[PDB]
This record gives sequence, structure tokens and C-alpha cells, in this order.
Amino acid sequence: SYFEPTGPYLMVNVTGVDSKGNELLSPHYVEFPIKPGTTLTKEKIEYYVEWALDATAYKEFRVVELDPSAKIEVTYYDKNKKKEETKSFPITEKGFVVPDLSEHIKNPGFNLITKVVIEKK
Amino acid sequence: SYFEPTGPYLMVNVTGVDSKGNELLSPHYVEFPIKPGTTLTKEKIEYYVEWALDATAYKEFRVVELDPSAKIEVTYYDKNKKKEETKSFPITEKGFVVPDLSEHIKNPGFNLITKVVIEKK
Repeated sequence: SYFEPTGPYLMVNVTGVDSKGNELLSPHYVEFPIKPGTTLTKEKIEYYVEWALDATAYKEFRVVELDPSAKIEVTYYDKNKKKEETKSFPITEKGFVVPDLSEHIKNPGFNLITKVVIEKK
Repeated sequence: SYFEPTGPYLMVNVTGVDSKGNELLSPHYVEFPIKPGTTLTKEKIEYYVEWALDATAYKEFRVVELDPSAKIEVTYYDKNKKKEETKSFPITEKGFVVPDLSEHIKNPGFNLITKVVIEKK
């Protein structure tokens, strides 16, 4: 889309590095629409980062591992409290259900800013 | 300096916003040399962010508050473990003493990536 997204979305900002820590790919920005009620698990997230890398020179690379301390975070301004609120969700096999924040913001961006180790298959 | 810094440094990456959350200033990158043994406290850190804003249009603005969840973080590759290690330090009045990581890296960058609320004096 050319315009601001109309609903919740997953914003993937990933830095790709090799197994020795050398940066291969700079923070690459990609948006994916998501809907409240969806369960986001570790495998689904890895699939979104592979999808993200498809727009790069590293489209055929295997994603070895995501930084284990990586979390999905959403920040918004609560209008009724006049305060900024930030929620964080862990990336696990059980996963978490995407909440509906429409009461505060119609197009919340769920952020995944992390480093990923990649390698040739 | 035009070249890569030769010793430890504090890297300030701040986003300035007003009291309603409007972004006034985009992540602004500034480096300050620091030495192991120095105690970095909340007030010293606020002083570094004011110093950082002096390079911007918001040089006369008062820094109202730093995001309370902001931490100072340093990431490096431990050569003997062949693993990346990340250390985080809280921003408090007691503060923390800057460690000497020269065994692993000669010019570690202590990162402060946070949002700060600013206003006219």
C-alpha cells in the first residue's frame, strides 16, 4: 500500500548476520497485516522473517535463529489516560493471541525489531 | 572524529516528543567518549541527552522525562565463547560503574536508544 495501513500490522525490522556476527543485511522494514484473534507462534514469526528476506539478496538463505530475547512490542497513546502504553509479547511455541486495541488506535503496529542469524542452505 | 572511535563511548539515539506524543525530532545519533571507572547516574545521562539536543533545533528545550524503561545496553562478541553477549544497566540515581570490556572489544558502544519528552522552558 502507498498509504498508511488501515488496520493492525506486524512490522518486521530485522538485521541479518552470519554465524560470526558480521552484518549482511541492514534493518529492513516490512509490514504485514494481522488481525486480532490470530495466534502468533514462534514458527509463524520465523515464517514472517523469511517472507521479509524475500525482498532482499538473502531470499534463499535459511534463518538459523532469532535473538532469543526478541519480543513483539506495541506502543500506543491511551487517550483516556493521556499516557503512552507499551505491551510486549514473548515469541514462543504456545504463542499469544493478538489483542484488539481498536479502542485506542485503529492501526496499531506490532513491532519485531531483532537480529537474525542466516546462512546458505 | 572522522574515524571509528578508539575507546568506549556512549551512543545516544534519542527520539524527542512533546507531552502529547507528537514526534518533534527523529532518532538523532551522537557519540560521547566514556572511560571505565566512571559512574553514570540518571542526572549525568540527562545531561548527555541535553548535550545531544544541542546539535538540533531543540537545543533550548527542557528535557522533561526519559522513558522510565530506558536502559544502557552494550553488545559485543565474546571471542572465547564465540557468542554475542549483551549487558544492560539501569538509569538510576545511584548509577552503575562503567565496566572495562577491553578483553573483548577495545571500543565498545554503550547504547541509549530511548524516547524523551521535551518542552520549551
